[PDB]
Amino acid sequence: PSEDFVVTDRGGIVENSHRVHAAVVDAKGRLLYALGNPTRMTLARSAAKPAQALAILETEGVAGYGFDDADIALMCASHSSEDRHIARTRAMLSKIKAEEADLRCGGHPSLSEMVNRSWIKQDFIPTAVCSNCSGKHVGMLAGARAIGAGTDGYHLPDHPMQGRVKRTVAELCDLDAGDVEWGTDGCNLPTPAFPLDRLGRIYAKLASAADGSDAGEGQSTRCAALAHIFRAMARHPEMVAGEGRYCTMLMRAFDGALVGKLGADASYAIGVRASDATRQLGTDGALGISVKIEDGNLEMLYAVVTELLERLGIGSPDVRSQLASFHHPQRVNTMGVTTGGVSFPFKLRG
Amino acid sequence: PSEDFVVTDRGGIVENSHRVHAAVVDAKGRLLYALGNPTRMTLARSAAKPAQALAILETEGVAGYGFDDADIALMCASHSSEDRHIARTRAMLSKIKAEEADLRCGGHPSLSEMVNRSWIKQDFIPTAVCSNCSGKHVGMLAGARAIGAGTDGYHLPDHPMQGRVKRTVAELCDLDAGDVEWGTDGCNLPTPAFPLDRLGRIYAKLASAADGSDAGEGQSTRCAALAHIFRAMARHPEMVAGEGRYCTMLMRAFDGALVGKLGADASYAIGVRASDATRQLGTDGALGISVKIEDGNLEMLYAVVTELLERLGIGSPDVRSQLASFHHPQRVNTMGVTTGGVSFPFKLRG
Ligand SMILES: [Zn+2]
Ligand SMILES: [Zn+2]
Repeated sequence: PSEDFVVTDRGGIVENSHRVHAAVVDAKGRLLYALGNPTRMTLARSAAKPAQALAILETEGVAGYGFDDADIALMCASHSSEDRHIARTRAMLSKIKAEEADLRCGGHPSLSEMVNRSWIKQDFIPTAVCSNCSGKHVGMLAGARAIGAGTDGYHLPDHPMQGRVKRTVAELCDLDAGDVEWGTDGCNLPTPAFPLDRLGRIYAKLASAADGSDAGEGQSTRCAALAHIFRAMARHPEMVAGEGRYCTMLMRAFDGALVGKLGADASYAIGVRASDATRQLGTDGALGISVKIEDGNLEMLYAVVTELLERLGIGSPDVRSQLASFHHPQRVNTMGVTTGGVSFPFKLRG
Repeated sequence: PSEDFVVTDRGGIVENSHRVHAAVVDAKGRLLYALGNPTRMTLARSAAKPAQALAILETEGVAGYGFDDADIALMCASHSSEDRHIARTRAMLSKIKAEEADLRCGGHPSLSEMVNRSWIKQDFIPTAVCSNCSGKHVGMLAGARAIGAGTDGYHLPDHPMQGRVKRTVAELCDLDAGDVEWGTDGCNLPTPAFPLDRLGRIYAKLASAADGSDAGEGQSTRCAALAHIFRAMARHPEMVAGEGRYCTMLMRAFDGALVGKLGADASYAIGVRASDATRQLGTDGALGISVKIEDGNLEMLYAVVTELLERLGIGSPDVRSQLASFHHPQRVNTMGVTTGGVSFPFKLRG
């Protein structure tokens, strides 16, 4: 096994070290570059949300509800529970004539410290429409209603909406169903685990579909729906996360060149449209990147993901400098003195 | 290298894994048991506070200020900034005729979520007197004043109070000065790094001194002051951390049998008085334990420390059941469904 780490220091003395796993793949999933174990069996968590949004959009009758691109971005979101996220959740419930009591997700403290601070100040108790996954849950309810399934158990494995998700995830990964494992997420849905490179593969396919659409190429229904998802995420990145959030700031900086999505417990996935940068990396099409920090540290994840974009030449120094606060996280003590930093003793291998 | 981990799962699928280092030492620092690398060079951070309290108590003239056992517990503390912590900081400043403006530490969000909630509700901005290190800083101010040194720079490495700290830390570790490295902490004091087993050695010497004092043995002023520090921490565990904090709950459960202290970025140190448990572990005196979680995760630290006490037979099932919430942290989702767990595949070696 390779020894790929992100390391924090205090005055040059090792504080913490964190093992890094990464895969960089082409549009067919061929491995181009790796850190750590690029095939590590990994819980995709919320980084599977674009695959789940594809299952929702490929459910016949869902188009009749009139979900717009910001609604689709919400289906793809781990949102901050800003007022705009909660309002959009309730508007999406209205489009399908369902209620908050139909949701099978629960409230939680906001993923945004600033939102959560304002909640704590007002003694706000979050409810199901406040879930960071509320968009995905409304989409799954929409799919259940559309096929005339019945809604009470839309979240259970035996429900056709979860059968459709499970098949769709295996298909995008190019895996047999038995090579995908399932647990239960914080939002109370089935959540998949598969080799980390296949999370890269999903995002390479999303960006590849965007390339095919933009170029006016004939597309399958699946390619057209993947291109729609890419467009929705890139056009409404504030729905995918929120103000100050990595995914939002990343996708704003890149202005359509890529989409990126957080997985809880420090996974990350990026889908990169074909560019001079992807060609210099040795592929003629789109690219996928997937990352896992073995110990689950989010601050380290955003630092490593930003470092990998710099290493791979994706964007310009100017575009990437919008993410400087995440790339080289502040180590300023209570008296304003910088006490250390973050280092990246890992080596991309081809 | 040994492969000693604590692991979290979702539905039996690996989520995160965390590398554990631990040393179990006798009263002289002889290694009895280990996990990972027991000599890992480690920033002791707040777990060095008892060594710093010894430097303070050994400073000529400090005895004249009349610091009591709760004051000494606060010198040893990473407190929650409860009102009683702030009050005792102010009382200690008054004993040395100093003001809050003399402190060279800064305010920070409370180490207690409940305290920080009350602060957020009242728009409270924490100041120097609120620092989790405020007791250590008052003690260092006391030392500087007591020997007629300048007070303005009591926190600077060239100040005689910090020369006393540096020498004292190396002496308790049985190390030459050059074998201890120094950085700057969050509170803006010099902070040491030394092999992890020597953190265990410090706490074994604390517990050994307590045993010597209790038995009415003639003691040096250093051994008597180590005994006093142990007794202060054991008698005032609420000063060392606060309500609901691991160190307070651990030391209350053990009712004098041991002292325990958190280091920032997930170190831990325990000093165990001679007992039936220490004798079953193959030593005739007191014992020291030191732990580091390589990636810095606090929840995993408390889980591991509790599991290690169970494996070492320290306490009874009844004593250790007070720590159940830390030993096997809850993995219950937003809908009340248990989605995962914490496992300890590490193996103690002799
Ligand atoms: Zn979810
Ligand atoms: Zn401190």
